[PDB]
Amino acid sequence: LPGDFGFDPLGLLDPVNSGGFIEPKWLQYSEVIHARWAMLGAAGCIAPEVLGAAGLIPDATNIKWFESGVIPPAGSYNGYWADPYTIFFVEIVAMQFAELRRLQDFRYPGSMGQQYFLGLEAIFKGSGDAAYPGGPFFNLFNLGKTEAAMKELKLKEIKNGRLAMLAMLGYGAQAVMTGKGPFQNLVEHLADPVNNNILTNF
Amino acid sequence: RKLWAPGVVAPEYLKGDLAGDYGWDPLGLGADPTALKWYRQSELQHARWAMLGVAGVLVQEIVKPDVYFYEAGLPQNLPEPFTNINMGGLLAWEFILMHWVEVRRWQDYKNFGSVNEDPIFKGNKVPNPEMGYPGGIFDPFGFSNLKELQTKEIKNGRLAMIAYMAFILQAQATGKGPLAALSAHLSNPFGNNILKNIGTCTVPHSVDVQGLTIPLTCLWPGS
Amino acid sequence: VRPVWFPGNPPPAHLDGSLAGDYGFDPLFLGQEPQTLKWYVQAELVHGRFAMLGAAGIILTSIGAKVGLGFPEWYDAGKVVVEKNNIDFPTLMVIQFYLMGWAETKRWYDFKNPGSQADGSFLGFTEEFKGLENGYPGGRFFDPMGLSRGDAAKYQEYKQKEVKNGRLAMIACLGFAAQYAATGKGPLDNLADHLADPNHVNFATNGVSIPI
Amino acid sequence: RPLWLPGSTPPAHLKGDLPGDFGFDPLGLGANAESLKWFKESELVHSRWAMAAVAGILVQEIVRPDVFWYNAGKEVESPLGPLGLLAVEFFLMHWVEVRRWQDLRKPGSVDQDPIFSQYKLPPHEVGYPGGVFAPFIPGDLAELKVKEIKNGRLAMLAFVGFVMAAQVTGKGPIAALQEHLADPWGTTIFSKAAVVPGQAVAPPCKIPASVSYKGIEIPTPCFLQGLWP
Ligand code: CLA
Ligand code: CLA
Ligand SMILES: CC1=C[C@H](O)CC(C)(C)[C@H]1/C=C/C(C)=C/C=C/C(C)=C/C=C/C=C(C)/C=C/C=C(C)/C=C/C1=C(C)C[C@H](O)CC1(C)C
Ligand SMILES: CC1=C[C@H](O)CC(C)(C)[C@H]1/C=C/C(C)=C/C=C/C(C)=C/C=C/C=C(C)/C=C/C=C(C)/C=C/C1=C(C)C[C@H](O)CC1(C)C
Repeated sequence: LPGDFGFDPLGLLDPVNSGGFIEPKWLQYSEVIHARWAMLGAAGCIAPEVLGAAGLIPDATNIKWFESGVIPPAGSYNGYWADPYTIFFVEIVAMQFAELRRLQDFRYPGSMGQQYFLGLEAIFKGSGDAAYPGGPFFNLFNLGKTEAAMKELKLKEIKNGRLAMLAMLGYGAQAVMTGKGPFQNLVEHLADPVNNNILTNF
Repeated sequence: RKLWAPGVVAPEYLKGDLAGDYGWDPLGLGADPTALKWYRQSELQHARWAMLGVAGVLVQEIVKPDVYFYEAGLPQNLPEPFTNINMGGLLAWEFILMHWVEVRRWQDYKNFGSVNEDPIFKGNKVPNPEMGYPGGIFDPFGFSNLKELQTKEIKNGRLAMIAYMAFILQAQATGKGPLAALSAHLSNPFGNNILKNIGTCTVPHSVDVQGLTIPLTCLWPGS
Repeated sequence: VRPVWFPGNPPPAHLDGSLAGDYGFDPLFLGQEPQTLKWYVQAELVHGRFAMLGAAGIILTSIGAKVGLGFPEWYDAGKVVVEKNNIDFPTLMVIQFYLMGWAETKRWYDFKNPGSQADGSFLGFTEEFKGLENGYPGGRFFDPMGLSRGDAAKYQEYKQKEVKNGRLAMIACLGFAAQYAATGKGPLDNLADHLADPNHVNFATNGVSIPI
Repeated sequence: RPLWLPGSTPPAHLKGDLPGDFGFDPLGLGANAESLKWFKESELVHSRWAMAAVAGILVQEIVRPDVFWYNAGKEVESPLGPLGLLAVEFFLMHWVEVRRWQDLRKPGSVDQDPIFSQYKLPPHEVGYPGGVFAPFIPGDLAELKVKEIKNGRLAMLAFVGFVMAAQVTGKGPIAALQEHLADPWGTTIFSKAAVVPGQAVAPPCKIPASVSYKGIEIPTPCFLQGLWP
């Protein structure tokens, strides 16, 4: 329902004879999950380049985003507090807890507010809906107290998210082809809009 | 009645019964009342020890501006009578007396109204009207109404908690005390900023005390 | 109601909560039959109790090996005991088989026939080899201080503590084995290395546990 | 009724019936009554041996200095042989101990003297014999039993303090107290050893090695020597 512009050429939200992971409840929910992770991905892949061009962070940091240690063939950064596998095991445990309790609220709605979790149970009651739990932490400030304002905010989240998903596919494509960063691509396209395009870099 | 942000609805267990109540609990930690009583007592303890620590670092830096409170704990940096003292025996004194007073306050939490009397001299007693507010010989001047003074106490205490962890944070970053860092920001506000001094911990990396080496700790991987 | 090993999923029908350590953890359904679950309860308690005794031996001998007392490390302890004493190996192994087979077989046939070892056939003893519950043989020999027959709710608390410490010691002994197989060192030497460099000395730097 | 923690509640099996009952049983080791009888007897016997032990060590260090009580068994001399003394102690203690244990397991069954049938010990309670064992009593038993268990608990703690202070310092109790009075800030257990997550330091053992007595070569280890601070 948020972002319902009627664009479905391949007919995947058909309720008749559905199942598996092709389902309205799974597809809309994975759409907002990809949207939120791609907003964070777009801001995170921009921010070192613009903060190193603005002169706010030093030049030991501000490296290109694919040289962070995501792809050690593309380049790594020594200066983290540990090795990237030592980081990645903490990521495994932390994201396992987070994503796995999120999965359990999707499969059993409201079931994350009974078993003792350090007093963190009223926070994870959720709603009668996936993708938008709310509560005192997932909705810190009560934004969307009006139902129409809540619909408008969901639609803005959908549109900013789809734009950031296109932007993150863009960051991957440009990063593979021209071998530079997206802010460097901004600088080159704003310097020479004619002589710096996709048609030049072939 | 004002809350921590406009438009936010306070929880149902936050009502105004406790002092300093802005309806702010985004994690729902005080949803169980026994846990809420425990965290109220821990809030009072952190607030009072942090007010004492801020007033400490403030007065120590004002009176003797060569102490450097972040290195005041060393045996060499001690006052006139005992300035090469045995830190073992010092910690022994502290362990015994603090374990005493701490277990007395813990039994006050467990059984409210059961450790008011002096166990040695049986004609002495403190009336505590609320938990965490002993009174009597702990309130010798006796201004206790009590509610607005409790609000002043918890607001000053929250500000001093933020201010003391600020003190430790600035002192690890730029290596100086709070008044010296304030004088540096007044000397230049654009240079000597948080934008520049961060990223380098001035933590001196496992100071050797008299026999043992303490591992040292910065709050962020500066190095 | 009760905390499950995996929050959100209901517990299985054969795990009710009457047992100590009952978290509803049986994803392979190995204990659907009540007799098989009874036998696995007793096997869990025996593995746990051996792991607690073994892990306490590992920890105390490793403390006495790092502090300079001359204690071996546990992967060399049996060889140095047999070689520094006047002990031949297979006779001590056979005497172990005799004593452990006697005691173990008493445990086996008290599982089979539940009150039958208290008949008096062993030397004269009656009701001191009768069990109290499955895997809980408390009489005068096995519970001499007598905690299972006073303050029954506190005894249920001790059953819970025993099962939790036993599972913790089973994964700790699997620890010591894996730690030795990776690093080739004493386990409290490994703990000293982790206290020395936490960020840099770990399983992601041993070069074995993740071979990438 | 005073408690080990003023304000708490005692366990439900502790009422105030026994002397020295201050409601201290965190592990619940006396919820069985049949166990609690045995442990009351064992508490009385440990307390009496420890009181006599602390009196022996104190009077020994006062009267005869330059004799270390941890090494009195080594440096004592007698024409009385060691196995002869051990045999006399073995038979006479086996006698006395089995008499007391028979009074425990059968209450009031060894009251009568076996040699002299005139003399019979009066009815009593277990642990508190009376009669010729108690010819002179000052005051009342309802307070003297409390005094006996308090002094005995304090002397049990005193004896394990003597053993640990002798193994860590190497001196007697009075000499160690003179050391703590000569340097109170500098001679404590906090002042000798500490464990930090970086490194740990333990005091050196002042009891050297296996002790060479007359051919036996008694091994003499220190108690939990890898676990001292
Ligand atoms: C090869 C034979 C085959 C066929 C004909 C099908 C057909 C189907 N599958 Mg099945 N499936 C298969 C193999 C197959 N699957 C395998 C091997 C697995 C295990 C991974 C599954 C597990 C599976 C699940 C969990 C689900 C299905 C579903 C479906 C139905 C809809 C899928 C769809 O069109 O969504 C469009 C497809 C996508 C959105 C995913 C495409 C991208 C993924 C990563 C696959 C990439 C394939 C590509 C060749 C990989 C290139 C790699 C290269 C670039 C390195 C359709 C009936 C769904 C269903 O039942 O709904 C009714 C459903 O939920 N399948
Ligand atoms: C010598 C052994 C010994 C024994 C058998 C007892 C037995 C008893 N004590 Mg006593 N107690 C002792 C020594 C002993 N005590 C000492 C030295 C102190 C001074 C610290 C006390 C202080 C004390 C108080 C205040 C009270 C008792 C009470 C009791 C009775 C009920 C508690 C119970 O059931 O636990 C049975 C106890 C045991 C089975 C002994 C524990 C054996 C474990 C396995 C060893 C653990 C000890 C550990 C290593 C620490 C050693 C000392 C340490 C400082 C190095 C019971 C008759 C209560 C009472 O009198 O009510 C009627 C009571 O209120 N005790
Ligand atoms: C609509 C429709 C309809 C019809 O029916 C059919 C069809 C056609 C099929 C459909 C379509 C679809 C589409 C188009 C899709 C697309 C998607 C995407 C692009 C995604 C991405 C997505 C993406 C995403 C999530 C992403 C994310 C990202 C991230 C996190 C990142 C991160 C990072 C950062 C920060 C920085 C550093 O350096 C590191 C990293 C790590 C690198
Ligand atoms: C439950 C379930 C259910 C579902 O249905 C399915 C599943 C999931 C499959 C399952 C799970 C399972 C598991 C996890 C298991 C594990 C186990 C273990 C680890 C054990 C150990 C166990 C362990 C053990 C006994 C151990 C023991 C030990 C010992 C004795 C030791 C000894 C020793 C010592 C002292 C020292 C020396 O010098 C040497 C030695 C000789 C070496």
